[PDB]
Amino acid sequence: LDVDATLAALRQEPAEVQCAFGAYVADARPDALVGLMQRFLEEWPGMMP
Amino acid sequence: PADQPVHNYMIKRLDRRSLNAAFSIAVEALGLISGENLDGTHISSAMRL
Amino acid sequence: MEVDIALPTLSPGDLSALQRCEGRVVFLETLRRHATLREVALPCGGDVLAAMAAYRRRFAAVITRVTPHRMLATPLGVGGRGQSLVLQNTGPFDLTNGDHVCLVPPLLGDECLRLTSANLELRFPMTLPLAQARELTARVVARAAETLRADVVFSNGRRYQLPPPHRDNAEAATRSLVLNMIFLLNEGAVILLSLIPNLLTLGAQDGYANAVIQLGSATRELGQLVRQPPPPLPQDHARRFCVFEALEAWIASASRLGDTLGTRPVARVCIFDGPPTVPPGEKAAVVEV
Amino acid sequence: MEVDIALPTLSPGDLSALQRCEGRVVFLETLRRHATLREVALPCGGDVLAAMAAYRRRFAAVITRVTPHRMLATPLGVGGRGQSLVLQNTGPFDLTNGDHVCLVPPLLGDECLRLTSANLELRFPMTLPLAQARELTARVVARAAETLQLPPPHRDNAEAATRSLVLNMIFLLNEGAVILLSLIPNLLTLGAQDGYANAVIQLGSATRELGQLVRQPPPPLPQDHARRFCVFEALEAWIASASRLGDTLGTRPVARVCIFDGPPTVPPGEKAAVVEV
Repeated sequence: LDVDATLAALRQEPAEVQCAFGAYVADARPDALVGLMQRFLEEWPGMMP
Repeated sequence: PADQPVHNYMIKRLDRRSLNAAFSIAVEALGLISGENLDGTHISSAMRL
Repeated sequence: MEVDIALPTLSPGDLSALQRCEGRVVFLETLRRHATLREVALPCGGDVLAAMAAYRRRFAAVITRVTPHRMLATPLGVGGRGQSLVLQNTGPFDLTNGDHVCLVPPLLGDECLRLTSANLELRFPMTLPLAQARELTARVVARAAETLRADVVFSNGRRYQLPPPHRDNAEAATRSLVLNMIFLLNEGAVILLSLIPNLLTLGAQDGYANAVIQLGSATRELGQLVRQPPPPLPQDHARRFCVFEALEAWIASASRLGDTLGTRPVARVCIFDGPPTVPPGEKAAVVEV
Repeated sequence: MEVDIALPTLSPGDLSALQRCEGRVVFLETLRRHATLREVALPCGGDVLAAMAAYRRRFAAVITRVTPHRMLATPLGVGGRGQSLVLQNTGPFDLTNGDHVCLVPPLLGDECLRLTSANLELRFPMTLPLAQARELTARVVARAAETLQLPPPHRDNAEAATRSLVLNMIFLLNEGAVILLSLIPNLLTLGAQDGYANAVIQLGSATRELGQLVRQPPPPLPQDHARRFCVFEALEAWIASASRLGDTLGTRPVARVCIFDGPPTVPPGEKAAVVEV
């Protein structure tokens, strides 16, 4: 379980993210879940270039 | 294409290595051959041999 | 530094036919003292651009006396003190004494010395004075452009006709050239407008003139006159377009196309004790450069 | 003419290494017969663009012999166009027969001859084939144009290079250039009927992405179009400008290599004959 070195070895070259759909997690305010799906289904194509 | 005659010069270097032996000498038996403590008796010369 | 050329048994008569070519230049491959006719040969129906590019990867050489056994050639590039050498003009219009001649593939209606005996074809390049060489290619390309969607040149009196296009069996001889020449200019214009969008909307007599006149002077440049283009896509999209990569590619391709276009004085006529002007087909005297 | 570079006293160590520099080229400033080592001396690595700019103001000279005291040389081109000579290929590439060569400043640094006695250093430039020196110049200029095995630029003289580029690119726009621009779709529709034509138009061509986005009306007829025809002088201007574009940014070709006996390709760090043009 030694990744600290390798993890340092990859951050020397800068990387541009292409898809951020399944590498990001956010909290939602207490906003009545049934509406949260509607609010999220309009931005889903916006997170998958 | 035609060709030229090619020469070359090489330089080989010496090496040094010294093989050495060592042979010890006695302590008690140091007079018989000698005459510091050699004595005019007859047994000293026998032990001397 | 001379080079001969091995010559196969062609035939009677046909050797005398080749014997009329004693000034035409042929491109060798490497300056070895023995070559063979089979090596210096090109199909006399060929793309002008490819052969024109190949003219730089080789060495020029001039045919001196020819004998049933061999033919002698003299190179042009490597030189000493610039020895003179006869040179048969073959261009469309004459050339005056006191200029610099250049070498161009048979851009117009081609001439090729077909040797049926040895089963091969020869293709000798034209010889044009620099000024008109800068112009004839542009002439042909512009006529092809007008065709895509007049034919007169003047040189010492005579008005020349510029034979009609596609008369030859090879209408597509110059197609690659005109395509590659038009495209790069289109590219350059598009890139300029892409980096500087507000250029054409300036004052058609003052604003544009103000920009161009203060561009030659010092650093002002309206700060960053070239506007910051919008950042690209996530660079795996099917629509990504980084303008600077295209700029780099265009610089490279344009420099290449410029370099492989002759326009470099290879020889200079220095006739002495002879008529003042040489007509097409009559041999002349030239000094290398 | 043969320049006589005189040398100060040296420690016996670095003189022997300098002796191995029998084919590298230097850059004088004045072409007097006599000269001193201290004169031709370039600082350490940095500013590939500024250095490349400083190679067209001075002229080159190759050296042929290094005695313990003096240093023969050869003013490269001032009056010679067939003067055969030899210079060692100090570039990372190979140079086959026939192709021209060009001077380009070094890469990455770390290739510098340092003399302890004189307290000076020299930066002999590498020699690349023209066909790749053009591409390297293009790459460096394109990267310089982004600050409106890679060293970063300074913005001090990068603006000068961008200026030299935009000048020639602006003066290409003429009244017939718009005419020729009008047929971009009329050219694309040809690029999909033949293979060769398609290959003439590259993939990242930045104009194929135009023929799909914009429509343009037929161009307005020029002022007195019946007397002159504009596309032709447009194309002539283009030919003349592209003939001397890379020269304006990079460096002119200085010699074409030719060998009679030795094998054609010469590997790096090897002396190869050459004629100059």
